Amino acid sequence: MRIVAADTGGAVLDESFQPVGLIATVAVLVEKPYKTSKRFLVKYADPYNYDLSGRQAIRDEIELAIELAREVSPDVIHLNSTLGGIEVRKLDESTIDALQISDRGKEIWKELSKDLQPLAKKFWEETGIEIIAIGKSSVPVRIAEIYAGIFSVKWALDNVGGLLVGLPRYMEVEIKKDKIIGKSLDPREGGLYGEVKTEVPQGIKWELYPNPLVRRFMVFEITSKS
Amino acid sequence: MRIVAADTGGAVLDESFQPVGLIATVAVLVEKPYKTSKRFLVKYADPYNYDLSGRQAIRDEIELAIELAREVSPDVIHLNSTLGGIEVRKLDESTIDALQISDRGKEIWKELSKDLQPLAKKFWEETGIEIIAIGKSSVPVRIAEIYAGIFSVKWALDNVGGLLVGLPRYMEVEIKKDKIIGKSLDPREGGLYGEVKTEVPQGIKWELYPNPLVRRFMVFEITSKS
Amino acid sequence: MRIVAADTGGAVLDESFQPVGLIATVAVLVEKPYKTSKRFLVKYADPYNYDLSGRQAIRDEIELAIELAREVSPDVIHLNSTLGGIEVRKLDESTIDALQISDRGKEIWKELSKDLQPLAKKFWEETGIEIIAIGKSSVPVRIAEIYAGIFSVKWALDNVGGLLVGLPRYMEVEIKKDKIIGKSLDPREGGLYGEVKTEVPQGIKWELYPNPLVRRFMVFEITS
DNA sequence: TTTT
DNA sequence: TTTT
DNA sequence: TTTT
Repeated sequence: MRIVAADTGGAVLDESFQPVGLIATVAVLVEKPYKTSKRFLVKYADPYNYDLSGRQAIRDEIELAIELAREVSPDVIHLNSTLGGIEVRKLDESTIDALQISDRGKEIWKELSKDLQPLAKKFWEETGIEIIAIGKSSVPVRIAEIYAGIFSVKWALDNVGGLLVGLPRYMEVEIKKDKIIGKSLDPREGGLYGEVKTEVPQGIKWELYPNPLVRRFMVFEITSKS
Repeated sequence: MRIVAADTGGAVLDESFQPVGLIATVAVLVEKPYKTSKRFLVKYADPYNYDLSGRQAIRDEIELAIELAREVSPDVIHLNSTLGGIEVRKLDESTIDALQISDRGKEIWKELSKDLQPLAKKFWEETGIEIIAIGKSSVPVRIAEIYAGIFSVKWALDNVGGLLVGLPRYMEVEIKKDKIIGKSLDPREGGLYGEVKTEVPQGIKWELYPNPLVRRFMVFEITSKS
Repeated sequence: MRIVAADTGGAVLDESFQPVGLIATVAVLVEKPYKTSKRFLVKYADPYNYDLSGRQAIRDEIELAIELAREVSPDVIHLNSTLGGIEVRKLDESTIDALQISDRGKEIWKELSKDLQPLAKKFWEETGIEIIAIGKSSVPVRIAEIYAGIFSVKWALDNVGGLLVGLPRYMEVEIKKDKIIGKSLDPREGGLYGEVKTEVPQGIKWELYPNPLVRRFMVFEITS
């Protein structure tokens, strides 16, 4: 099985650990043994002019996934929204009401459907490939999320007198001479990881430590030696 | 405390990782320090003629648990159903409605009650030993579940041009020359593990990796060198 | 950021692993990198005269947290009750009704408000420091909980002819010549730990193993 | 409720 | 629904 | 709500 998935993750945090905006949207291609990805795309947001409320994220995700899908022709696309695995081309007012989610989630996806359902329909007509709202259950979505963490640190390294990056849930990053490695901290997930090439700038220090206000999320902090 | 528990787990998967049927029912005796089992029984189902909505699993579990219990005389039997630790001999329509569970769970256990409650009642009359629906809270149940994973791999090795075994949640297996070792991947459980003696066949290769559609579940895949 | 948090944890168990009463209330000061605490207070309960439904735990916690806060002057106090981070001084029946919690949770905090809300307002007036009900979301709270586990084992060491201590969720303890080290068993938490100096008595054996009735909780057993 |  |  |  070959799967393309996408996710947005990583946030700039202020000094009191409040998120300012998100950083990276990533689409990944995942193949057996489903532990990493060797082919991926990234789109960076502007975290300082980001609306957390919101929903530019899912639109960017489905677009980027389709873009990667046109190149690598996967069996299926996984979208990071836990709706029970329903096909996005089948999302109308009727099927959304039947979904087992909150009344808030329903009214929101009714709004999203107006743009996303035609998009998925067209792509399915072209290829037969479904875009499914699978979310939390998907390992490829989790690998995308890890890559969003990695690319968030890459963005931070490239844009830093100091920066705080809130990583996606329970993952760590490690800096090497010419690359950034990201790993899940949850061994129950079976060793999920990512690796991205980058030049590491000089004159800066970094630290990885727990977000004190959001348990199981780590902060990657960059400081200038200046 | 000496505990007999049982669980059914391990599934044959098709190539799209969809479960076909379950494989192993195991009953274990668990004693201090409650990390493994040295005395256990196994019953193999036919996964290609299995009704996944048949719920033959729990009936198989309580029978196998009672069978082992008669041999080792434990203090209590743990059944894998998270009902708050209620005694099975006390399960009637009255007590089931009072349970803090789903309405589907309630209707499932009203039917199950018809056979299981008399079974538990007789066993208690005979021995004084309760059968409790403790489920997720039980460490002996989790050890039973880990052994079901191991015996499923043993079954796979003994019955394979290729097989996909879907393991119980977040556990790994290790193949040695004359045995299979199973371990929880969750260190929060405090190091739960099992070990089963077996002959490992020639002319086959294997791999353990994440199920891409079900996060925190692993797949054990066997392939012929063919 | 400098944070004071508190928690009650650790229980005496009987031979069938049923909890009898809680042992330790701990308040900690937590600073960057937010993995441990070097400054903390402990208050021991009487586990053999404890009402597990009494909710003395939360009253003891806010008292001890405030006590430590007066000394180390933190930015904020974290209380171990998952109410969304609401300020305790802002807790009246009106704001409690709006809380996204169970009807039982609401009626418990209806009761608690009578004493704790004036206390928080009083403390805020004196220092400007908020007491927030953040609970599960807080790392300092988890560090307090780990310390409650450590102090429960110290209590076990100080009172042992034999004892079963049920530790807080998924943590381990290790006994060294002159100290007890406690660690989260969950690597997702990113390496939370604590360490307490104590004199370890002679003539004792101890063992740590899973509570067979409560998955992901460990038992500390000590014998003479 | 259980199951991957 | 998603986000730290 | 919290506790093993």
